[PDB]
Amino acid sequence: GFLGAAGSTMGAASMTLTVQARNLLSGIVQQQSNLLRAPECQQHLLKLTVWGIKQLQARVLAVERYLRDQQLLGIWGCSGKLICCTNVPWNSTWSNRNLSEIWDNMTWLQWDKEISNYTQIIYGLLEESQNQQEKNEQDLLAL
Amino acid sequence: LGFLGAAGSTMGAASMTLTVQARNLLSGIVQQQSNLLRAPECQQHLLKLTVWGIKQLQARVLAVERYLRDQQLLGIWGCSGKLICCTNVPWNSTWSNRNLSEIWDNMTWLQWDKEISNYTQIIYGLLEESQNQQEKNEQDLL
Amino acid sequence: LGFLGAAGSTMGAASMTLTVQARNLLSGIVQECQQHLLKLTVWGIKQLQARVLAVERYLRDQQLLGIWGCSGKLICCTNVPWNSTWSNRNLSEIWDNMTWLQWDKEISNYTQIIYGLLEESQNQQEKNEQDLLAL
Amino acid sequence: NLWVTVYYGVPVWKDAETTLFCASDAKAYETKKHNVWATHCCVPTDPNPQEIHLENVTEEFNMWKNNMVEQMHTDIISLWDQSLKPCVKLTPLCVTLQCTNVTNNITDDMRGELKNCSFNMTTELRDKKQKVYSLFYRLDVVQINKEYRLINCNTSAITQACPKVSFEPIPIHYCAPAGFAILKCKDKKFNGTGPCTNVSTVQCTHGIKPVVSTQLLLNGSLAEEEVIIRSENITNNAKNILVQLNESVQINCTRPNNNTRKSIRIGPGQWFYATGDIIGDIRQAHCNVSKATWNETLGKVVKQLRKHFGNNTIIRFANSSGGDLEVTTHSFNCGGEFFYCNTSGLFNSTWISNNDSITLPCRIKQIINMWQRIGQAMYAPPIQGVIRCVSNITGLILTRDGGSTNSTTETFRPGGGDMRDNWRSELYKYKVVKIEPLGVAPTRCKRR
Amino acid sequence: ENLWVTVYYGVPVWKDAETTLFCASDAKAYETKKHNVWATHCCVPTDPNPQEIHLENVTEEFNMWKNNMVEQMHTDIISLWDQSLKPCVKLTPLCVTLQCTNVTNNITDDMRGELKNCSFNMTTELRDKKQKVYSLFYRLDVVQINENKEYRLINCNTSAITQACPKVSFEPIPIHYCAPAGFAILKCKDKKFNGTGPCTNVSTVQCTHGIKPVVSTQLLLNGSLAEEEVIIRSENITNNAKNILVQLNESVQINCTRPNNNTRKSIRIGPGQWFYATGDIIGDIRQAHCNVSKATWNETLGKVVKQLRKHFGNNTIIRFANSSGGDLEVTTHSFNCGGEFFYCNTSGLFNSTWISNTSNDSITLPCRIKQIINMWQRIGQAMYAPPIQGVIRCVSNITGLILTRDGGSTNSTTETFRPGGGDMRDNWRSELYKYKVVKIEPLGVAPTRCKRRV
Amino acid sequence: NLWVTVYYGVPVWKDAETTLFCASDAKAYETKKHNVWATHCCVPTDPNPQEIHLENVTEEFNMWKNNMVEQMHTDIISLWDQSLKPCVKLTPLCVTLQCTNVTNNITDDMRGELKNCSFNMTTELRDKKQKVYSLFYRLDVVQINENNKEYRLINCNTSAITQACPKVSFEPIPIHYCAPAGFAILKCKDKKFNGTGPCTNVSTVQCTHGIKPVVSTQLLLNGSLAEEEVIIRSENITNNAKNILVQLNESVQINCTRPNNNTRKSIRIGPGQWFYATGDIIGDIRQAHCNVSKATWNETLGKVVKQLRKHFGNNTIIRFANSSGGDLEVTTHSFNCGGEFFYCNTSGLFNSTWISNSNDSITLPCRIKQIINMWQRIGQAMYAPPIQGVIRCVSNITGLILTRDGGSTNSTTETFRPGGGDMRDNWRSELYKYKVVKIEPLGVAPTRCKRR
Ligand SMILES: *[C@@H]1O[C@H](CO)[C@@H](O[C@@H]2O[C@H](CO)[C@@H](O)[C@H](O)[C@H]2NC(C)=O)[C@H](O)[C@H]1NC(C)=O
Ligand SMILES: *[C@@H]1O[C@H](CO)[C@@H](O[C@@H]2O[C@H](CO)[C@@H](O)[C@H](O)[C@H]2NC(C)=O)[C@H](O)[C@H]1NC(C)=O
Ligand SMILES: *[C@@H]1O[C@H](CO)[C@@H](O[C@@H]2O[C@H](CO)[C@@H](O)[C@H](O)[C@H]2NC(C)=O)[C@H](O)[C@H]1NC(C)=O
Ligand SMILES: *[C@@H]1O[C@H](CO)[C@@H](O[C@@H]2O[C@H](CO)[C@@H](O)[C@H](O)[C@H]2NC(C)=O)[C@H](O)[C@H]1NC(C)=O
Ligand SMILES: *[C@@H]1O[C@H](CO)[C@@H](O)[C@H](O)[C@H]1NC(C)=O
Ligand SMILES: *[C@@H]1O[C@H](CO)[C@@H](O)[C@H](O)[C@H]1NC(C)=O
Ligand SMILES: *[C@@H]1O[C@H](CO)[C@@H](O)[C@H](O)[C@H]1NC(C)=O
Ligand SMILES: *[C@@H]1O[C@H](CO)[C@@H](O)[C@H](O)[C@H]1NC(C)=O
Ligand SMILES: *[C@@H]1O[C@H](CO)[C@@H](O)[C@H](O)[C@H]1NC(C)=O
Ligand SMILES: *[C@@H]1O[C@H](CO)[C@@H](O)[C@H](O)[C@H]1NC(C)=O
Ligand SMILES: *[C@@H]1O[C@H](CO)[C@@H](O)[C@H](O)[C@H]1NC(C)=O
Ligand SMILES: *[C@@H]1O[C@H](CO)[C@@H](O)[C@H](O)[C@H]1NC(C)=O
Ligand SMILES: *[C@@H]1O[C@H](CO)[C@@H](O)[C@H](O)[C@H]1NC(C)=O
Ligand SMILES: *[C@@H]1O[C@H](CO)[C@@H](O)[C@H](O)[C@H]1NC(C)=O
Ligand SMILES: *[C@@H]1O[C@H](CO)[C@@H](O)[C@H](O)[C@H]1NC(C)=O
Repeated sequence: GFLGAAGSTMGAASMTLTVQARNLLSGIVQQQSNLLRAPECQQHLLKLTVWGIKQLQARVLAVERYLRDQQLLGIWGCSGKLICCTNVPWNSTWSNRNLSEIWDNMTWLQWDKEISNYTQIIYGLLEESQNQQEKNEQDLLAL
Repeated sequence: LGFLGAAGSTMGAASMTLTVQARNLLSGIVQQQSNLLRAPECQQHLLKLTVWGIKQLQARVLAVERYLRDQQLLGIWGCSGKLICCTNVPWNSTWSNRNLSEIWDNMTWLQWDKEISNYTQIIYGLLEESQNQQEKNEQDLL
Repeated sequence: LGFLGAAGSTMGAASMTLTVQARNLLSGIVQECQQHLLKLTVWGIKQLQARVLAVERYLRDQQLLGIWGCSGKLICCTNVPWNSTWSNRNLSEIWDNMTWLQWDKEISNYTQIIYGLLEESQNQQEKNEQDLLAL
Repeated sequence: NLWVTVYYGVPVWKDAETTLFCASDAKAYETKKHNVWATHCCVPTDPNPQEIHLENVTEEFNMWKNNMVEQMHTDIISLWDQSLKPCVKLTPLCVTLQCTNVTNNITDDMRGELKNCSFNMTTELRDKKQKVYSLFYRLDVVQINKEYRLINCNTSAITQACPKVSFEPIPIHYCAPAGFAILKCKDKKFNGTGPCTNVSTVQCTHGIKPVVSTQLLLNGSLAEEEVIIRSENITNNAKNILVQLNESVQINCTRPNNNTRKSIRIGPGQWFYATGDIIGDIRQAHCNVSKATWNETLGKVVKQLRKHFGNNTIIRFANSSGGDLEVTTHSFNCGGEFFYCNTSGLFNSTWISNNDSITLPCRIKQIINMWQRIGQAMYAPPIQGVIRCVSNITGLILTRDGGSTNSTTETFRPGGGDMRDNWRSELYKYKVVKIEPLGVAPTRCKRR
Repeated sequence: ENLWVTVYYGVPVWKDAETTLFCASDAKAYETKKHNVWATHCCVPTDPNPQEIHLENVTEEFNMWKNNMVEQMHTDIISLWDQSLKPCVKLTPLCVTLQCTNVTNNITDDMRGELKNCSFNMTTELRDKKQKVYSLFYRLDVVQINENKEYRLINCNTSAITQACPKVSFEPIPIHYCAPAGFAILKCKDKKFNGTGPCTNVSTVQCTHGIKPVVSTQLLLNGSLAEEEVIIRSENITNNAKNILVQLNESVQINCTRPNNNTRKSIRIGPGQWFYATGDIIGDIRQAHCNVSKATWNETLGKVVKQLRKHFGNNTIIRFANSSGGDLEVTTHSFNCGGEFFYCNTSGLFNSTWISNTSNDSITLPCRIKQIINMWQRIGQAMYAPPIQGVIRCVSNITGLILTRDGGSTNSTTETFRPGGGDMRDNWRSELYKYKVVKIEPLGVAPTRCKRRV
Repeated sequence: NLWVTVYYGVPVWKDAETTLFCASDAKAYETKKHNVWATHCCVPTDPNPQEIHLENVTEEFNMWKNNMVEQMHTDIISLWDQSLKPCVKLTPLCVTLQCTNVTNNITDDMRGELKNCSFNMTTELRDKKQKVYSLFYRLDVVQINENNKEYRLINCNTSAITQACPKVSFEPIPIHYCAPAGFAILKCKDKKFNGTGPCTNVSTVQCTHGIKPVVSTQLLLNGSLAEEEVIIRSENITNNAKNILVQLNESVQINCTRPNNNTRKSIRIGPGQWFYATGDIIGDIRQAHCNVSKATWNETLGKVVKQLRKHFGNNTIIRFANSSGGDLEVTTHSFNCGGEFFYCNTSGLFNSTWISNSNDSITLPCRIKQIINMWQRIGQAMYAPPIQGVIRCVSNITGLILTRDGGSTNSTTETFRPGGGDMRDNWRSELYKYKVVKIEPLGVAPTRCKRR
């Protein structure tokens, strides 16, 4: 189920990526499957303005988070992919543990706390790698 | 032709120039918001009472959410970034026994929607399963 | 170096900062007591309206990128040949000795022709791919 | 051997309900800056709107299940309530009034119609009182058994309309929000429902004047070809019959009195606009209709009605039945005053087969129980000068007598009063359809 | 051989975060005609079953005294009350000089002088019209002016008073809090969870269990029972100033009644503005009271004593006493029974001394009714509860109680526990202690042996 | 053979207009004394604000067509309305007032300026009335029944008087206007920028610098100073209807004081509605006045005339004169000081003629007015409650507002008069450097690559 492999190690936990990945902004399909609530529910929200503004802010925040995640995936050259290798070598500064020690004997939460300091540098390097790859693709198309 | 100019054309002919509707889905939003802001001024008249503002803003948010629902459904089926994509789900004779010449000519898209409105959810589920299997195979190939 | 860092640089040199230029479009600045913000008259809809406007502009740009046949890619080529009518200028005078603002002002009124050609070309390519994969 | 394709951008739609946003011609904004509709409908329209014809497209319409009518009705009521929301309340007026008959060069028809009332009203200072006088129409006062009170002195929240606010109808356009579209039916002789074959899509409806009237529609759009008769069930006598004319019948209404608007302070920044002395002679308000034109119009309506009842059908007309003044007489708000005209002179002919003008007397009342609501009312300020009103009749509302017997002599008398009908006589060619571009279909190709 | 970055989308990682939740409830629809404030609000259905997706080998830290949902629920309830009460009749013409006399209508000694028969010159403030009326206001709502005698309402010098719409029902139907998309609610399934610290048996749910937003003081009502053991919770139990939230493992039944058969007296103020005064009371007038089954209360207090001994040492004398002085909001047991506001004197329950060395009678609690409510202990708003016709009866379950402590200096030979509370967030915490709201962050990176092809 | 290519994220922009959101720097709670500029402006600014220089960039600015000023004016108007909306209404005040002169140790300067009014006022109970007394200044009170002793409030016949909420301060706090997502603010750093020309050395910023939304007339208080020179700006220098905004490069110290030690009464008027009335004065009565350093003002006027000569010819008789006729909002120097509203007659400053030829202070008298029709609106009038104690506001003059006279004939002698009264000018001097532009990330260009 959702977050079922939260406590499992990273190696085993990587098999449930699709379920958790899809559930992200599941509301975009669920609220429509809920028919945007019953017709009287829309009237209740519209009549009392503070509730309407509150739930509207919640929906807009959810949409913005989803778009930010998809933009981050797109700008790294991994749009529509759940797993993707990338042309960025791993630095020893970020983590110098053996591969078995990372993909086994450690959960995703522990790893996330472990490399919480270097995430922005990783994202910057991924963006640079994608941009250089795109420039090289343009050059090769010219060639 | 126009925004719905192909609505009466056959399915084969109307499948040409799908770009107009897909573009219009958001071009309408942006043009209406451009004509609403900085064109007439009178913004405080819109915000004269909260109800008009919340109604229009909720309409905009629902339009964006419907568009994102369609794009997410295309992405889940492996069809992101395309208007025409072919899939690995075979067509069941149960859903409609008509052959290609019967339906792609001498038939409009509205009649097609009325004909197979029953099996849309089933087709969506099959497409979801097929793209999940393709994604699992791609992960294994890594 | 940052946002609009190459706004005055030449077109070729400014094409390297596309990543940061694209990143800054959606993140914004707002991401603080909310009790005195729910006010409908001020700090209320107007703000949410600003957020929805930003999201709508970003979505229009991304949908145009999707339909033109260049999806999820900052730099991309296409099958529409460059018309001499839009510009008789050549590459050495374009990718050097001119900034992006000047170029955008130079070809401002052929943009909707170019977009129509791009959309038609991508639709042709999609139909051709469908036909080829059928055959 | 066929495989599913997924198409995005398919031209398909489904019937749907949504909220339409108003839009008006911006060119009349400055001239009509204080108008309610110009203020609300600030969104400018396309200066040259374009409609897309849908070749080979048959669509089904139903004007009596149209949510656009409900949306327009709710928007109109909301507009009026908002426009009267900030204006001064007239609860101070509810005091015992010392009234006497006008009897100053009045004609026979207006004897007892106007009263000259005096009373004590609050002043700028809370603790001072002033004695003032004003003229009220007989329909705006009730005797207390010389002592009079207003009609809803102690039972309704009377609110004065802001005088600067103009209630003149102006054309407005209901435009669909993005993602939706409006289908316009262009069939001639479209009887209001069923399939329509000449269909075109539009992003904005044609200009619709939000005119308010009860028995006869005003300033509408003329039908094509002959007079068109519409009804959800012509045989069911409980349903109103909306008749649309193909010829405008001109009406010249007037209020031959040279009124002066006396301005009185109620309190801080609160003004009462009373009807001062009547300058000149006092004559009844009346409306003129060309006699030959109206006779021919009734002839056309009778001829078209005969197709639904029989060739040997005798059709006669009768004046309105009993009820409140708001629904038993023709009413309209032209010039900033609310007329109430007795239409028994229009419907008094038995059409069994086959320069002069008919003068309809009209009463005027200031306290308006608008929208047939109880406990809420509006106080229309008086308008200075003689009022002259020219308006086109374009559609009647009539109800066939409930004859249990053969009723071969079909009797049609004015009814209506349901404002949804007045909005529905123009907003009938349109429906709102939601676009659903995503669709599927089979092909020979599979993914490779 | 060498290690490269690898982006994952769908990582099960979350961070604690404060977010906006949308209320949800069962789609009964017919019940209360959707006039219940918790029917119009919380109107999205909760038809799908709870997920309750267990998390194996997951240990999460909880803190019920720093839960975002408690503050969010409190603010939501206050906002909902204000919105529902806002479009109702204003009673500003009532704040006049009231001439009052005692009722003396077959009043028993318990209610001797508790009801005041007040009459005053009402006016609509629209015209020069005076209409004398009368109404039987309760004593607590009416205070002397010239210290038969002239009185005014207690809210006259504090705030204007708004009548509650009779059509609006405040019955506390159960509701569920569901997190928006992208967030998830983690619940702690450990039996005898003590409020804070790590919890091992964890599960994920999209919506919390049904919570009844019951407003009360000194005794929670219609809550959730503990799991086979009385649980005592406190942020800092050794600090006396912190309220000790006690949850029971068994319910104590209370029958609360108002035997007076009173009627309404509709008085019109304005154009559709009606004020419902209290008309004559039919028959004999007796004191409103609540009955608590004595043996059940004895056993429950004994169990609470045992669990308190587990924390304060099992040789200490634990003594219960009636609450201290203060406003009726905090010194008494208040609750909304059948639409009427009760205020019950609870000295008859917390009256016992328990020494550490080891029938059908019922305890009667006197209760005083109050029509004018200064809800939520705010200054600037007041509510008038309309009279309710007929005898009122409520049968309620006491699933918990709030206790405060008075330290016994340093010797601490005897610890005095008294009922207390009045901070309504302690009422919601008894149901929202189990749950935490977290923000899901599917993105992540990690090293592996792979090279992106180009 | 060149081919189209599409770039997303191109650094280009167009002039646009959008709603900017407020943001303040580290308000925390020290500055949040229920301040309208702190409580409602919840969003915080970056502790390290970012500025990005744009090398080889030139843009056309126009302070007189800038939409940021209009947005700021609308925002402050709406903020004022929301602040005063829930406060107590003073409709019961508009009653017949019995007033007498105040003669308790009153100096000759303030004779007849301060009146002692007693009047009937309601209580919490509608059946009772209480006779109370209060002090009102002459400008707040108008005489009625002349044909002597009875007065009404000045806004009895035009508008309903709303009280300003106590413990709600309109003190200016620095405000940073930030662009939403997808927009950017261009900052013009060109020294001696005259407001309308092209500007080099442009830089982009997420937020504007600290803007104090100060309200003043015919003088600008607590503003950003010019650099290296006094700057003269105007939409059309030769148009007599356009004001001349002058920005000083050296602030002029101004001390303004209300030496009266006022007390404040507190009277109930309704169910929890309180009305505040100027009770009595502890000490003697002396007029509110402002002090400006004489030599510093002389030097500042010299610099202003020196700069005006460049625009009006060196051989020009620059002559100053006091304000023309009009209401006190336009003719005098108004400003909020400690929550009390001043009205200072500035004719003691603009009284110098220029033909190209110590330690004293120019004591400007000032009147105090409580009932205020702010923002040139007659619909509503706020009532500013009195403030206990003695008020002193030491502020900086950082800009003048001059309106040149006609001078068509005998143009040798041109006369300047203080003017203004349009609150937009009070912020045009702060927002002249900033321009709002939307980003057009998409673009096309020719290249030599074709898709496969
Ligand atoms: C509407 O339908 C008619 C009839 O199908 C179309 O007219 C012709 O139909 C034949 C097929 O029977 C085609 O081969 C022709 O190309 C059609 N056109 C002409 C001019 O003969 C008509 O084109 C259709 N119009 C649309 C779809 O807009
Ligand atoms: C409408 O018709 C009536 C009658 O034709 C006009 O009222 C007056 O009627 C008398 C005959 O009874 C004529 O002598 C007058 O000429 C008529 N009025 C005048 C003097 O014009 C009435 O004028 C017409 N009203 C309008 C405005 O159409
Ligand atoms: C502000 O400076 C601009 C130029 O920097 C002035 O505008 C110029 O005026 C001259 C007249 O001598 C014209 O020849 C130029 O074409 C104008 N250029 C532009 C860009 O407007 C403007 O008059 C100055 N305004 C003030 C008040 O000093
Ligand atoms: C503000 O402007 C004055 C006026 O120029 C500056 O003071 C000096 O003024 C004399 C003439 O009075 C000039 O000859 C000097 O060149 C000026 N000094 C400088 C450094 O240029 C004063 O310094 C200026 N202040 C600031 C902070 O810029
Ligand atoms: C499903 O098929 C039935 C015919 O058996 C039809 O009546 C019904 O409308 C169909 N459902 C939809 C959604 O079209
Ligand atoms: C269109 O752009 C070209 C090149 O920039 C320019 O020469 C021409 O004047 C423009 N046309 C119009 C109508 O502005
Ligand atoms: C009235 O009808 C005439 C035709 O007789 C037409 O010319 C005119 O425009 C119409 N006016 C209105 C306001 O409908
Ligand atoms: C209206 O239609 C009739 C035929 O039904 C026609 O004779 C008449 O001319 C049309 N309108 C007018 C007045 O021209
Ligand atoms: C109505 O008045 C107009 C002038 O406004 C005139 O041309 C027309 O003949 C009149 N018709 C009637 C019936 O009064
Ligand atoms: C109304 O009386 C006024 C008196 O000045 C006169 O000027 C005006 O013309 C009169 N209007 C009419 C048409 O009676
Ligand atoms: C009306 O017209 C009809 C013909 O349709 C004619 O028979 C009748 O006499 C006319 N009546 C009048 C009064 O015009
Ligand atoms: C939890 O850990 C135990 C070992 O202590 C292991 O046997 C079990 O499979 C783990 N369960 C998971 C996958 O969380
Ligand atoms: C009510 O009863 C008490 C006690 O007898 C008495 O002191 C009081 O005066 C009575 N008041 C009235 C109004 O009867
Ligand atoms: C709850 O248990 C934790 C154990 O980690 C302990 O630290 C804390 O003090 C306990 N609190 C109470 C109120 O029992
Ligand atoms: C500036 O003002 C002069 C009058 O002094 C006028 O002739 C000229 O047209 C104005 N120009 C502009 C651009 O405003």
